[PDB]
Amino acid sequence: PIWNLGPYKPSQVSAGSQPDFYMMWTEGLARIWPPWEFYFWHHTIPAPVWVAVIMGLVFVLLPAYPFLEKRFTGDYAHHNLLQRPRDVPVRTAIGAMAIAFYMVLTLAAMNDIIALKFHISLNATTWIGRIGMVILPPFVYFI
Amino acid sequence: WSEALGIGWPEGITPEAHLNRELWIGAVIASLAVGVIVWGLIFWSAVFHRKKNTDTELPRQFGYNMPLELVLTVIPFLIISVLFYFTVVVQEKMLQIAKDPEVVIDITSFQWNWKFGYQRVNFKDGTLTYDGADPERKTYLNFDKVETLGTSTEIPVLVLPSGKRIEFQMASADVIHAFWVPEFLFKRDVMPNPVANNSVNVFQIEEIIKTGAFVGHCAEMCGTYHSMMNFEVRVVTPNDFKAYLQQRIDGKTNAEALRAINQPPLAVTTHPFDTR
Amino acid sequence: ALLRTGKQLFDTSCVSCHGANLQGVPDHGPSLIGVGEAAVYFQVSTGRMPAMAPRKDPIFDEAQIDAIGAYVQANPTVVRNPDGSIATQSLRGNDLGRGGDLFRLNCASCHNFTGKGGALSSGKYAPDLAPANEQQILTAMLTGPQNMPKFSNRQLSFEAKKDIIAYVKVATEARQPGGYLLGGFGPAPEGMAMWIIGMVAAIGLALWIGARS
Amino acid sequence: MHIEARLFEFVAAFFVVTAVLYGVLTSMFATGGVEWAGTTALALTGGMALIVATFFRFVARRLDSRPEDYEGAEISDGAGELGFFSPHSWWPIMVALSGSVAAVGIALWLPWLIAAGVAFILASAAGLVFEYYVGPEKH
Amino acid sequence: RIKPSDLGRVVKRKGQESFNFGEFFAFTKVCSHLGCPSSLYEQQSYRILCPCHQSQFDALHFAKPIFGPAARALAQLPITIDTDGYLVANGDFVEPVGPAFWERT
Amino acid sequence: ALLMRTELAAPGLQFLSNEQFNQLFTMHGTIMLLFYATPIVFGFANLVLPLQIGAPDVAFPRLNAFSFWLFVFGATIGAAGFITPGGAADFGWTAYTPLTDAIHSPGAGGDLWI
Amino acid sequence: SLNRPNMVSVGTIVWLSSELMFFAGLFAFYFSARAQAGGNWPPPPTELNLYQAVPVTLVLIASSFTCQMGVFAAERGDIFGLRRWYVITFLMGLFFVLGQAYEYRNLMSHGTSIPSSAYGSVFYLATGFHGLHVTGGLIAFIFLLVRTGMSKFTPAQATASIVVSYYWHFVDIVWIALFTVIYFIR
Amino acid sequence: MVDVTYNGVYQPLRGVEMSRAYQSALDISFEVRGGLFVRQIHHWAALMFAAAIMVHLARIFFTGAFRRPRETNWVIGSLLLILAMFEGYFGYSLPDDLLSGLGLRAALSSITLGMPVIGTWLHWALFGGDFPGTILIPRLYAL
Amino acid sequence: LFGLAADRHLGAHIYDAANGGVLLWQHLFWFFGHPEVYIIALPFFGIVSEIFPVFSRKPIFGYTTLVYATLSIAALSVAVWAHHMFATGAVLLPFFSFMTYLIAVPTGIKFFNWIGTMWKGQLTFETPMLFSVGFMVTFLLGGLTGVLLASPPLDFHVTDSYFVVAHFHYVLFGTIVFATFAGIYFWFPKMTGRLLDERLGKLHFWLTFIGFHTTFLVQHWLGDEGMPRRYADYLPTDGFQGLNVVSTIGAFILGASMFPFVWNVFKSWRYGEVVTVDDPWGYGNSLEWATSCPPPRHNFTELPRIRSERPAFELHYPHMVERLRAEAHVG
Ligand code: HEA
Ligand code: HEA
Ligand code: HEC
Ligand code: HEC
Ligand code: FES
Repeated sequence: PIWNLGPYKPSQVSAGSQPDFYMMWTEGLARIWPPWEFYFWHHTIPAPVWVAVIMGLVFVLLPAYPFLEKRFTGDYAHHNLLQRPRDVPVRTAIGAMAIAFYMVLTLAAMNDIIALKFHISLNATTWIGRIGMVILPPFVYFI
Repeated sequence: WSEALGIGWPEGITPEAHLNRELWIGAVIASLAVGVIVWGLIFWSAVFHRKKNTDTELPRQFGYNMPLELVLTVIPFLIISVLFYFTVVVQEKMLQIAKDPEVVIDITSFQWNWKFGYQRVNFKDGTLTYDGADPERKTYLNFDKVETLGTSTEIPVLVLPSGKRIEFQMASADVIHAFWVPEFLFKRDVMPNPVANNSVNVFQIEEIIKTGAFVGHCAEMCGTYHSMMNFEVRVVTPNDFKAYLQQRIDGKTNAEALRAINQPPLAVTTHPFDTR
Repeated sequence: ALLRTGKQLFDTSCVSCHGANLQGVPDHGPSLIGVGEAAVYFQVSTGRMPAMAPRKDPIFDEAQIDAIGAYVQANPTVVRNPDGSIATQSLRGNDLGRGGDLFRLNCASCHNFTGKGGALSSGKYAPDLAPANEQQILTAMLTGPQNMPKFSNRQLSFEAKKDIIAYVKVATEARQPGGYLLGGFGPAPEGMAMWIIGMVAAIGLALWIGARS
Repeated sequence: MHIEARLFEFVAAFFVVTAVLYGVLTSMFATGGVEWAGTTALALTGGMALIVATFFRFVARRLDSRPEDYEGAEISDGAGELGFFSPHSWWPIMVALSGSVAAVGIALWLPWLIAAGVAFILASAAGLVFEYYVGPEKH
Repeated sequence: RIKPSDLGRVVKRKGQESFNFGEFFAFTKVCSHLGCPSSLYEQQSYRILCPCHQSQFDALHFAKPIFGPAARALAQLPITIDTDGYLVANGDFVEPVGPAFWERT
Repeated sequence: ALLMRTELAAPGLQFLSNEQFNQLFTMHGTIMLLFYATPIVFGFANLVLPLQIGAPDVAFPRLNAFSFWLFVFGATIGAAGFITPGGAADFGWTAYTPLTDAIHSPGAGGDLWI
Repeated sequence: SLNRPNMVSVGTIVWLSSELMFFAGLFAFYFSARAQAGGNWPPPPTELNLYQAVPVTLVLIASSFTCQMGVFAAERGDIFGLRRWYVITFLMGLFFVLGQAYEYRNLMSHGTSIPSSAYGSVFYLATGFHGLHVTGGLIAFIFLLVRTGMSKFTPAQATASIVVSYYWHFVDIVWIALFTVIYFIR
Repeated sequence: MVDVTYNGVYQPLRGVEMSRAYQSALDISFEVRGGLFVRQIHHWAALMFAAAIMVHLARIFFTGAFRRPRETNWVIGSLLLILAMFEGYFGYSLPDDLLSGLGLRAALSSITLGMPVIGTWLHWALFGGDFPGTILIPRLYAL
Repeated sequence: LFGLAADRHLGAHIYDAANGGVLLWQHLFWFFGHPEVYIIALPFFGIVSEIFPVFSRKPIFGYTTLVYATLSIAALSVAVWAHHMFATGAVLLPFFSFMTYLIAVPTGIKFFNWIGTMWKGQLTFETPMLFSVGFMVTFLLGGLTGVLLASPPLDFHVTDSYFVVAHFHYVLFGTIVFATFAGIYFWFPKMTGRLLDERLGKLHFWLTFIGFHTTFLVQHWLGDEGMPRRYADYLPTDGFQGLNVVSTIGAFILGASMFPFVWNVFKSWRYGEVVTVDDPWGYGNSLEWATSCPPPRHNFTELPRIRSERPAFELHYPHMVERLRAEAHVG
């Protein structure tokens, strides 16, 4: 409801954030990243460069998966019949890996709404995400 | 000697307290005797019958002793009836509620601190006659001119004579509270509208034998700072109580009234908590 | 007259936290000297009364609140109607544009674009503006409660206050022309509704149309 | 089945006696007169015991003797086929999850969440009911 | 305008000692994290929040980041008083304002 | 309870605040009373009822799983009051009348407890 | 070899007892503080429309009559009579619920609300659970009809019909008890 | 991007200097009969498109049809996902309210200027100078 | 709880101080809560009742009498709810006092039945009966405290003190914890086919018993004078400072007592002695010992005759049927 909003000006800002949910992972990754910086001779590389590196790596990995799997398993046979999900544990485990990572990244940037509707500390939820994207994945993978 | 048998109960300051302690001592003796009997029975069974030696087939398959069961189920009825009769008799003496109490004090309780009312004064000898009733009210609360009010940093103090009929009326502001005095050997809750809730807010004390200062605490869950609102009660001679009464009749604080009659200003048993 | 009644009503329960003469216990609460009856009125009528402090029902009802406010004043005064009551319609403004601009420049930052709840850090938050009335919000912005940037009457014109009043009353209460309201947040509730309804019916209709084997 | 009905009607009689005695002793000698709170509970639990005993008697007075109710019976008397039992299934965990969502919604005041919980409860109940009645696909 | 009560926990950043005027600090707005403006100010906690990514800055400790993906302290601006009793800038920024980049802050 | 016993010893407030202390005994009492005793009793019932009575199985295994998962999820929801900055319900498990209303204890923890 | 007693019957009877005590607690809530108010303990801005409360009671009584007719049909080998009787009962109960909704709207329109007075609050609390239970019974009716319409008849279907039938009968009994408590005794 | 006055129908926003594009958006949302319905349909359908493509990719990954005969199809699908995501990101930014303005400012200005090597060149090429540009909105609309 | 939530979220004035809601909610809540602690008692009395005979090698004492006592406790358990109202002073004193003194007797009947069951038997000292002995000792002490608590004048002074705390800790812990561990030790071979170690169990029992009666005995001497429950602090002026230290020491002792149990259980779940025959504890009863130690689905493949309350015992030893049926009613 744009009419409820106002015209854009540089001096106006509020809790209005969290853009559309299909690119939301970039915002989540920006929110979660720790503040690491490097300083050498009259130069400075800020934290978001790591976010750009991670999103570029995600870009690269998506079309490169079939070649990676073919070289990893060494299979070069033709197939016209699919496999039911419960017959290939490794691929299903990697899929669970990826989907859990995406979900935890998505919900991490819901920090404002989560802390607002449910009375939870903002810092507490940030730390929950900060530990979650690293400790949760192996658990669901094994499960 | 009997203090150890009394399980640490503080010495009585009122005849009904002494009667209550006598009943408590008797009940404790009976309960200890019963427990010792059953403990000895269990020990004797577990020591001698335990001797399961290398030669045994089966001790006995017997499980029916109906007359003995009837005897052992009828025996406790006599003792429970005796103790119930004693309890009724004693508790009857606890609720005399005399029609003419000598001194009536209105207790005002609220969130995290107390308040005292000093409703009226009337002595049988005709030496003290005064009413502190205040029509200041225009709602169930009671208001008086001379009133003792406490503070988070000042321990509330109650001044009371010795050997007099004393009455207290409960009145609370927001939540449940329990006026307790360990030396009184008595406890009672305080309700917002006891009349509207059909509960008795009136209890009386015949007299106090000893004098001095005593500690008190509340005995319910009344919020967060429940344990930092203790209060002290001081028992003085009738002449000293009278002198303090007319001293507080004129504009004077608790410390000034207590100091002017050769008494410590603050509470001796209790001290304020710094972190609050 | 009213001063004695207000003092008695306060001393019934106020001394337990602040002080008999409004002194201020060092580790319990403030001193309550500079603030006027506006602070007491806002903190009493709204319902952030003694707690163990979110919204709650008030204890006093429009009768002794004025008495305790006058008692506090004797030791920022509310705006009252000429007949003796609290103002309720005279505080409404006329110029909505300035009110909206000031809302987006100073109000919307913490609460929301449409005035709903806002998210802060480490516990406390921004409540929704719906359950508050004109007198309450005016005395609140004039008072500066906890975690509030208090506003002086010199820096903000009284016309600015009435324009803010009108804008906040119009924005929250008016029916949305877009149909059902999704909480007034961004696109996160929209995506949640998408996941819960949108493709759920789609996959149900696909299962109905298609066969399984 | 007679002993269970006898015990239930004994409990009913005890509850009725307690309720009427409490009402009588609260009518007089009471500051507030009728308590009006525990009396209703006692009377209605007595009514519970009465109605359940009545149902047991009604289903027992028109019943034939069973081997379990007959002493000295043999295991061959009860031989045959028992009722149907549900094999391995997973619907109840989903129903419990939906109920937990509904409880969370009614805990903190969010009408959208309570509506979602109610819808999930209906869906889980529908899944539970039709677990053993859907036939093959019509194609 | 900080409350004059404490006025003793201010750190007075090593190069900006005299850039404050009593109860005045006049901090900037553009957050150094990504450039989102910040208006969330809490007077009792002396904390500043950036709503885009929930950063924190201790106004009492040279606007130093304390939590969140924030990296460097916000820029500071000196002020003074004119002849007519108004507020005027005492100079210009001594560090670049805005998100850091390849050349300098 | 061990944290409780550590705090209560050495008179004075060493490291625990009063409201957190109240939260502490509230949660301890609630957990030990309505989330250990009844479930353990029903657990022993499930273990040894068909074996004692000789029946091959229970009447409604679906209802059994329903009850188990309901209890577990309710326990998880109720015990999750420690993530609230204001804490869970602060009154004791007795939960007397005037302190449990909307006036006092307005935190969200009481709703989760209930 | 099947046991002549039916475990579903006794289980549903015990559940019926459980909600009987639930409504018992509701009655304990309602009767409390009724004697606290003196004289005209209903507030003056309250007046019950007897010309609408009795008709819905008769509606529910007719619904229960159709229920026992349907269960009597169920005890023999036919299902379409059961479907007809259950559909009639469902429509009658829907009219019952709509009547209660209209009464709620009328009561709220010009007077008592939930936070207004104690009497209104207790009356609404007592009526809301009854309405919710009636709606749940309607849902159970729909589920039972759909189950019967998609599979061959078995004695389990008859058991489900019977348990729904006397559950609705208990609902009628508790509703008439509530109506006699409120509107007549006052 | 030329500043104008509203003086339209929505009274609470009368007499406020504002962007022309926002004025046109408010016009189509309130002045034209049914425009709000059509634009809401557009936005909701875009969200449906994103959800459907994500679900389809997940199903394809689970079924394992990405083997040797159809790997080019998988690469094409990945590129489609990326372009659709970026184009959808450009979607909610044309009615340049303060929310979309904040989002695009943060993302583009921060990440583009944060490039370790190129940095300022890319941002100045995209915006034509500083971040707030007179050519940004027409370029985004055309793209 | 529905009414309480309605009050909290809507303000329905159901439990307002203006009305008698203060008494109403307390009455209903206690009427619910007292049967709650009455619930956790009976099944564990059953646990000890059927753990006694296997080690006593004797038939249970007073079978029908035990059933009658259980029924009497069950019936009267919901008629004493008001004895939590003594401090309020708005209920009938003698009626509820008499009801409580009446409900006290059947527990003593249960004690007498158990002591007759174990009287003059071939007692063997293993972990389950050690747990049973600790259970009866602690429950006896708690019952003595409770029968002391029933006096209205007594609870007019000792209520809310640590004395009531010691009461309920004693009774509840001594029944539930001890009988739970005993039942686990008994039924573990039935469920898993493996037997827990006895040395670790004996050490666990001794440590738990020592810690419990060390930490929970001075509470009488602490709550007797002024120190009501739920206090986060008090003053250094009054005494009873070392008693709290002793209680803390005992509680810390009890804290580490759980580790041997969990370690033994974890070790014996996969390792340990494996039971290959039915009923490793010979002379069992209650019919569970007629099936294989690892129970397959539906728990049965054969059924013996049903003639008494000891079917497996007669099945395994048919040659003492005559002795069982001859001297049963001698006493
Ligand atoms: C499992 C838990 C449990 C059990 C089994 C019991 C069992 C008993 N309880 Fe207790 N009780 C509680 C848990 C329990 N209680 C709790 C949690 C509270 C209050 C919680 C709160 O308010 O904070 C409480 C409160 C409580 C009070 C009120 C305290 C107060 O509010 O001030 C009273 C007094 O009437 C009481 C008495 C009894 C009695 C008489 C028994 C009897 O069942 C046991 C006594 C019987 C015997 C075992 C004695 C020995 C018997 C024989 C050997 C026969 C010999 C003959 C005689 C001498 C009688 N209990
Ligand atoms: C089932 C009921 C139950 C159980 C089992 C317990 C168990 C224990 N309790 Fe508790 N208690 C209550 C019910 C119970 N309690 C109730 C109802 C109250 C007060 C009610 C009211 O007033 O509100 C109370 C209060 C209470 C108090 C005073 C608080 C108060 O009343 O005001 C104290 C002593 O200070 C105490 C001590 C203990 C001890 C030492 C144990 C020991 O038995 C516990 C031993 C257990 C262990 C310590 C576990 C080991 C822990 C670890 C080693 C953690 C391991 C680490 C990880 C794996 C992360 N209890
Ligand atoms: C200690 C419990 C406590 C009780 C009891 C209490 N308050 Fe407060 N209240 C506070 C605290 C602490 C504050 C300071 C603001 C905050 O903490 O959010 C406050 C806020 C206030 C304020 C506004 C603060 C300001 O700066 O203007 C006023 C006025 C006030 N209280 C007066 C009262 C009144 C009237 C009562 C009714 C008896 C009362 N206090 C009782 C805790 C309490
Ligand atoms: C911290 C920065 C901050 C800013 C800037 C701010 N507020 Fe608030 N506001 C709060 C906090 C925090 C609350 C939560 C209630 C409280 O803490 O007292 C609040 C809540 C309120 C409430 C009570 C909500 C209700 O509906 O009952 C009113 C009225 C209010 N603010 C007015 C304003 C006005 C007017 C402006 C600007 C013109 C403003 N606020 C800007 C911090 C802020
Ligand atoms: S721009 Fe400030 S935290 Fe991101």
